[PDB]
Amino acid sequence: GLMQFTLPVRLCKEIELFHFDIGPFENMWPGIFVYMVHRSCGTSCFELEKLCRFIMSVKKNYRRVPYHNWKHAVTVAHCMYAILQNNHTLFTDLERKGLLIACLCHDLDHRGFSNSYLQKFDHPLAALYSTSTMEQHHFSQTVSILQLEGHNIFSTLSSSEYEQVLEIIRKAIIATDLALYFGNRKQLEEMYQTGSLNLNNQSHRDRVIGLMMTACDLCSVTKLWPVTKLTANDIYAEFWAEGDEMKKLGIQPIPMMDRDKKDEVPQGQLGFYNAVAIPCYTTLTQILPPTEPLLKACRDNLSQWEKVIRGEE
Ligand SMILES: [C]N1[N][C]C(C(=O)[N][C]C2=N[C][C]O2)=C1C(=O)[N]C1=NC2=N([C]C(C3=[C][C]=[C][C]=[C]3)=N2)[C]=[C]1
Ligand SMILES: [Mg+2]
Ligand SMILES: [Zn+2]
Repeated sequence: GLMQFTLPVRLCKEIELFHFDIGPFENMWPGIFVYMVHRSCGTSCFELEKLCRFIMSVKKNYRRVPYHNWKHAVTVAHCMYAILQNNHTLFTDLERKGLLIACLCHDLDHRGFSNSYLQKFDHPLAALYSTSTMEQHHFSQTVSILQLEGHNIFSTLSSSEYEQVLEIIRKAIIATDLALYFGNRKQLEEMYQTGSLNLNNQSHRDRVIGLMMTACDLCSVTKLWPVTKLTANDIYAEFWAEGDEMKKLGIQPIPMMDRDKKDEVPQGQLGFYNAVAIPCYTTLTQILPPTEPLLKACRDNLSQWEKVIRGEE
């Protein structure tokens, strides 16, 4: 019980900041996550034997795809850790528990193809789950891993606490479907402006956790420019593979997925930053003021893409 994970000094300091990169040493990523659980949650939150077994089985169920891989999972959990650590008193013990686990599991068994491609391929998952196809799959994979012998990290919760945390996880993972983000953010926008936003209202908390999940999910745009720029190559390697697979079904893909249109990536990143990323981190910062560093880094990266376009890089 007296066994802390500890990190080298540079990581011990940098892990607290929103723009932390977890590094290229895959074998340190489980320890980093357990470190983040122990500080966010407590050393008592999980049996270490059970947590370590859960983590290794989650790792094994991410695939070797360029972007939606085990690295993304730990990265997305770290951004949640940093939100939770900058908003100590806003979240319950059950929420702190659920959200780190939700972020770690949120893209389980991703194949590097969007919901649209699954529907166009007529994949069996698109028959089983008509909307939020992959996300319903990610949550399905999370429940399966929780039910493997020795992997039930929530075994010590009361029945009703267990139903509540699985409900926090289901809604957190469903919320990573960016098709749902547009409406969720607009409703949060209205609610904050008219002053109806109430964090004692569960339906409002659920909306706020949704936006946190989108923010953590998109957090590649909140890193230092060298990280954002090199992660962009990984995001596009998937998009362009999906484009290729569209052309093999006889469908012209959108330009974002057509490798023949790589030239326009800079203007494509602007659109994304203006239509999704900035609105996301703006409303997050209005609801949760200590998350302002994510909006600041997002805007620094917008200004870097503006420089790429002007030929200065
Ligand atoms: C979903 N998602 N997630 C994440 C992302 C990113 O992306 N994010 C970002 C990042 N950074 C780093 C990493 O990641 C996204 C998107 O969507 N994006 C996007 N992109 C693009 N668009 C368009 C384009 C184009 C390209 C080319 C041509 C034309 C057009 N591109 C839209 C959207
Ligand atoms: Mg996803
Ligand atoms: Zn994701």
